[PDB]
Amino acid sequence: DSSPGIWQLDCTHLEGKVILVAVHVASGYIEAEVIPAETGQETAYFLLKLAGRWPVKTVHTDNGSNFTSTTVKAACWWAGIKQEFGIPYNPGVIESMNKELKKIIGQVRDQAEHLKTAVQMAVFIHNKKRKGGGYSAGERIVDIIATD
Ligand SMILES: O=C(O)c1sccc1-n1cccc1
Ligand SMILES: O=C(O)c1sccc1-n1cccc1
Repeated sequence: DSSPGIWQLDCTHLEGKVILVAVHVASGYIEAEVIPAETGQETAYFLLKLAGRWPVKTVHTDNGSNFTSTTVKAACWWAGIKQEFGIPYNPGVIESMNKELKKIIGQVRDQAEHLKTAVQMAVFIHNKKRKGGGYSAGERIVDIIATD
């Protein structure tokens, strides 16, 4: 829950659509997108995209069955990603950040036609505008990774 290579991926639902949320656990930085279907294929695609942008070493999820997809495992394999086992399940920080992201989405929803755009507005607010040495999550992730 503190190595700089750990990301957590989960799905949540809004307006009948699926939002995939990835959290960089050490910093609190978020990546999220609306995806057309809650599937292993979309999970795998997202992992490939994420790993090309950030150094992804291990991945966790609050729904372990997500990672039983052979397409997910192939994306893993190709990108050199392993599964994270040092984070126990809380039947939660990451769950709460997901709930906070949904709150931000609601606050900006009427400023965009499509949910996908509101989600990106909320990610921007979460990573860049929120501050909590009073840096943003975007500042924290780059500092953590650069130091590593
Ligand atoms: O998409 C699939 O066909 C399979 S099969 C085993 C797990 C998954 N999955 C679905 C959502 C996230 C992962
Ligand atoms: O208003 C919209 O629905 C779209 S669609 C693509 C970008 C935007 N947007 C949102 C804020 C500023 C621009």
